[PDB]
Amino acid sequence: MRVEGAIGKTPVVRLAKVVEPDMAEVWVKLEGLNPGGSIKDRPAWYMIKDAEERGILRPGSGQVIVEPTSGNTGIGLAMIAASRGYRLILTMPAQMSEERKRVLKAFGAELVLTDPERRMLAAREEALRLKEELGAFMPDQFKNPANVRAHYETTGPELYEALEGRIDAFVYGSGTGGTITGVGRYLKERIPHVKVIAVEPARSNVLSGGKMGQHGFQGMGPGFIPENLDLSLLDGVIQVWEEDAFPLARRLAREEGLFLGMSSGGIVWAALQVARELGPGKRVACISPDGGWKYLSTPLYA
Amino acid sequence: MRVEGAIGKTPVVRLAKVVEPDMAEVWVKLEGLNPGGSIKDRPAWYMIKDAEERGILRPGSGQVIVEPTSGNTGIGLAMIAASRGYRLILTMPAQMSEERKRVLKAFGAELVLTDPERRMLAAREEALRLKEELGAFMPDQFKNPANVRAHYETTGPELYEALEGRIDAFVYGSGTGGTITGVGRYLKERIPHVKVIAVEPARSNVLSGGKMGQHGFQGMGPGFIPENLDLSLLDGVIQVWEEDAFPLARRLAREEGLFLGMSSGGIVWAALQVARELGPGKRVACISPDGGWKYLSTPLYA
Ligand SMILES: *Cc1c(COP(=O)(O)O)cnc(C)c1O
Ligand SMILES: *Cc1c(COP(=O)(O)O)cnc(C)c1O
Repeated sequence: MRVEGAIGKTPVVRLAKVVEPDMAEVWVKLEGLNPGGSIKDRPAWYMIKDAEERGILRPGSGQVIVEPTSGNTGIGLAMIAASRGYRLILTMPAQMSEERKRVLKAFGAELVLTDPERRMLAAREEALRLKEELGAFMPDQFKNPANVRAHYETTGPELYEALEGRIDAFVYGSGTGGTITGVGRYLKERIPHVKVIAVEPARSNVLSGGKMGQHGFQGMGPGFIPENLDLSLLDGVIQVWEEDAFPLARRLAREEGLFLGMSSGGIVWAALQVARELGPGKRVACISPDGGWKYLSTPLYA
Repeated sequence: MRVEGAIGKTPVVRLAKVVEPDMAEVWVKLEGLNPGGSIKDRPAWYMIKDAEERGILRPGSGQVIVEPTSGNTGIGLAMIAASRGYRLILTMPAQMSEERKRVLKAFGAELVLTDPERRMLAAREEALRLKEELGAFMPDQFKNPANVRAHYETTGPELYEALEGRIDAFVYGSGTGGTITGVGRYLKERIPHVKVIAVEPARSNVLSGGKMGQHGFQGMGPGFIPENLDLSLLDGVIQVWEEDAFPLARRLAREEGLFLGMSSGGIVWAALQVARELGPGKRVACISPDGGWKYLSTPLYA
């Protein structure tokens, strides 16, 4: 098989030190163990495979794929494009870190650096311009239903099976909305009482009725409500602060041997809050989007 | 389960672009998908578990473990020590990169920086001094048979099973010798004709009768013959140059979607040479010790 075949089937671990006796069990699915280093491997593969199934793409064609991202989705798309023979162009603000650019270029992605002042807007604009000029395929991660489908068909079933259908609450820090929608729907169809709780940065708390803002939870909290997020599934929203999440992420690494990413610290912090509310005997499940490997040069581990 | 339970059961992928039609199949087992980021998770866990079984250690005791390493074994040991409640002290030359120190400290390992001029010798000396002063447990990765056992009991069986017992040659870049000895023995006991080929840096070619020297294949080629390496198992030794291995590693990332480490480039390069020799129909298996994540600030991906 090829690298795309190695995506998924990730393990789930039960926290034992950062939890307290009055809390429900807390289980964390480790998506950083994917070949691309994050949970985004799943929607990256699904969006490309879906495009192949629909006839938009054919592998080994050299066809162009373009997406305005420099994050985990960019890494996942680059990995798949490399394996299946597609030309990938990623647009992103020019103030992008050298480290991240090196990872993307390692996979052969072409990078187009856009106006640092216009931020994400300029990146989106260039991706649209390229899509039109080249007749390229744009995954469109925030609106593509195949993103949600990836989680409804793989992540959800895996989580449900591993925890033997015993889940009282599912907690996740939403980015594109694909994971919480896909997993959330899968669980709610089988567990009548399960609660689906979204997590977002207090500094960019739009789901809570607040306002967008800069924050340090890379990968989550886009500052807007994506089309792939089904709000009707949510039973609540927990706002998290880096001041609380980062120290917790460090505890996870030193006390549980779980070296996770920035968003994982926020997600697990929220999961613990839910665990205290539900109490002993109950089970809270959450997902770690990625490991700490890409963040050694950030406040989390610096 | 805990993080140590998530070690192993790694996938194997078949190369499709860097290979040529006149070559045997080339399969690569991805050990970078382990929770600690490398194949060393296996011997790290086995050496600690073996010590617990023998009564040297008891988990959650706070007992001290000391080892002269700053590499993947250090990361693996730190992860396990964090999860099972041991105090880990790692000794290493003071010229250690900040990046690596950050990973080790993230897991809670205590670092003792030794004389930069005495290199590894000073690190070994301090570990021995601490072992004596504190009555600590020193895994002793180059001589501990539990290292070999990890691969004889897990890595080998996994590789054999995944390739349905059809393996004509096993190729690996030796460090402590545990992997090639453990996997090699497992395969030779079942495949009468299988060849076990060791790989080492041409710049530190001691297995080839040459001399030790500085090289860039982090994790392999220790410059000496470790006690854990069973020379009687070897059917040959291939010397590799960074000049050849690094460009190949970049091709693997851009053409196969396999973002691997420095030693993987050397190991796969050698595997391709063996594949050309065996020809079509045959099957060559090798292992990628780790991914490219820890090497973005090295000549390989810089
Ligand atoms: C993508 C991502 C998320 C959010 O997952 P979605 O399915 O997009 O909601 C969270 N953290 C990180 C690090 C991510 O890359
Ligand atoms: C440990 C290691 C090796 C060698 O494996 P051994 O079982 O110790 O021979 C090769 N490459 C890397 C990156 C390693 O960490």
